Amino acid sequence: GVEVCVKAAVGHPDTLGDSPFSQRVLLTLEEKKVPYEMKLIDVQNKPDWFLKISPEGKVPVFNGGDGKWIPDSDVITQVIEEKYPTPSLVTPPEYASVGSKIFSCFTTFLKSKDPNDGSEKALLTELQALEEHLKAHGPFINGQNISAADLSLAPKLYHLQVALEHFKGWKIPEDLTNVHAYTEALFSRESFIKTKAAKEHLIAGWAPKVN
Ligand SMILES: N[C@@H](CCC(=O)N[C@@H](CS)C(=O)NCC(=O)O)C(=O)O
Ligand SMILES: [Ca+2]
Repeated sequence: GVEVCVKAAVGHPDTLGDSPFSQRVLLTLEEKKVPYEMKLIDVQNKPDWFLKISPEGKVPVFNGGDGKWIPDSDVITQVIEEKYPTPSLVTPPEYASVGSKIFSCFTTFLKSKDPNDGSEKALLTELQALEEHLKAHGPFINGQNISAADLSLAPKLYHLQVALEHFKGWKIPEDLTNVHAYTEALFSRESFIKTKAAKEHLIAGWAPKVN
């Protein structure tokens, strides 16, 4: 029986939290139609049973039914890919780094309290790179079929959209039309709706880090 431990919403131990890494794992299981049990962990009050199988307190951790719990969403999604090959979510190596700097740039811009430090511009450069890629090879990162890269990137774009609009009133420019089509499509997938954090909980997660 497949099981995954993931972070709960801050202050709400029985509600899904907002880790994009955990969401990547949950999306992978959902899209592959793999039945799983989800255990929510209050990462500010971890239970001892959890500390025993995850001694460093890491989440997500995944139990594939083979008598062990493994961390790291990169690794976990590879294990799931190998165990449940169909639908294939393999992203070709040539596109594996598409969008790879968007999240770090987003977090730097979010936390910046200087409008002129170039953090916005850096983020825009990465979004424009995503735009050109989707333009030439969309609608997903690898064209017609959804793949791993999408399930890694979409959770991170969700954070970007929600947090930047809330805390800075900032939106991805409307002229990046392929990026907008991309986020509208990914965020409205059944799997995404099922596995995302309610926006107020994601905002609560970021609030102490913004100020
Ligand atoms: N300033 C850190 C925030 C703390 C952190 O370790 N991870 C982030 C990105 S997942 C986080 O937990 N943000 C609050 C949240 O996701 O609710 C960052 O930019 O990554
Ligand atoms: Ca919501």
